Amino acid sequence: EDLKDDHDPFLPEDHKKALFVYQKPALNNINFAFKMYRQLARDHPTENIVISPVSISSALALLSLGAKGHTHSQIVERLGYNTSEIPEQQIHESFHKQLDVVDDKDRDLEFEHGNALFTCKEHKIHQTFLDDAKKFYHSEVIPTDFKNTEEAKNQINSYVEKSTHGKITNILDSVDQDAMIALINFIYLRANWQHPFDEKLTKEGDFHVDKDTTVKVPFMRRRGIYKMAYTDDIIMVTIPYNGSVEMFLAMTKMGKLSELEQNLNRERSLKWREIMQYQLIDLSLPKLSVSGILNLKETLSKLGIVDVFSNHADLSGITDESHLKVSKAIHKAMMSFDEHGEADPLMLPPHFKFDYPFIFRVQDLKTKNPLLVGRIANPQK
Ligand SMILES: C=CC1=C(C)/C(=C/c2[nH]c(/C=C3N=C(/C=C4\NC(=O)C(C)=C4C=C)C(C)=C\3CCC(=O)O)c(CCC(=O)O)c2C)NC1=O
Repeated sequence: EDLKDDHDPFLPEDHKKALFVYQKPALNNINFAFKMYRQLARDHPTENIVISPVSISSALALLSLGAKGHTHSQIVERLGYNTSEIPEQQIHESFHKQLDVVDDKDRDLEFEHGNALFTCKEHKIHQTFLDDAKKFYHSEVIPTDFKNTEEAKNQINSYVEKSTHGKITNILDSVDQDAMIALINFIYLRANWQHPFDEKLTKEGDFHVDKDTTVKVPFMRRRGIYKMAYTDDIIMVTIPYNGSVEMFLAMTKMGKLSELEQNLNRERSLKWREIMQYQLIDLSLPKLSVSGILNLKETLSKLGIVDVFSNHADLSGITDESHLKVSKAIHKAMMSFDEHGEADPLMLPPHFKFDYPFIFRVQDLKTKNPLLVGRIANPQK
């Protein structure tokens, strides 16, 4: 052992970690995210998609607190929960914990979230629903007058503006004068890179919207070690944020993204997780500020959640109005990419440039819940 060094000086950093342990609520929310995104990707073929699956699941679980009978059990089941395995109050506790761990400010996270139910002023909301909506979901039930449509538009939008600190200024264009309950759910996420980008290295480049459409956007560029994988047909990278959150990105050749989106599930995700390795790469990301607005009635109905939006909804846990139903259900999510949320290598590293339509997934590493997923089809909205 006449070795020049007592340890191999070329060996890269060790990156082993313990096995990801999952709680059953997180697994249900993860599988619901896949189911919902695949359908959304079918129904909106060309646009940007930005949704928070855990926040949609949370809003419906809150709605189930005010539901009874088949209306209640259908929501719980279609969210992926089996009440023969999980007591119902552990579901509400799990969504409560997710709010607390994200709102923990010793955690460095720029994740603003909000959920509110706007109801008719002339009807009294049950106190037990008011109590649990505030306790478990930090959600307000706000009286409104929908017969005067224009004040509700300004009021709902101003509420969203206030709770997002002006980041989401508009969520509702108009509301029917016969509305009973309006579910309003919104998310803003700014990527707070664990390793920020240098603004000096940001350059304008081509983003290819489709086989014949190209737009000019600023591209951030950084050289570093990232967990990655690539073939001739796909590249994928995991980018850590601060505060125990990681963003996964995947990109295919032009026009093949749909083939990827319609094949996503957890089992295939875990297989790719084992293939990916930490490698030195050049990473190019478009500067970006993209929005997605979701009509939750049409989307959730295709997923089997129908009663709560129907003329036979049993929402007597909220109010004793005869035919109370959720008339409007909106989910708006915003995501922003900016810069701040050395000798030459022997070989030029592979350049992971995301200048083609790509999909993204933001995951809370403490809970494993999907905080945000979607598709960047055009970083210019
Ligand atoms: C068929 C190919 C296929 C690929 C390439 C794939 C990749 C993939 N998905 C993952 C996780 C994940 N992927 C998602 C979800 C999504 N992923 C998205 O990019 C989008 C838009 C969604 C939409 C719902 C979720 C929820 C996880 C976490 C799964 C878990 O931790 O159990 C990971 C792990 C990332 C990491 O550990 O750092 C990879 C590699 N998934 C697949 O099924």
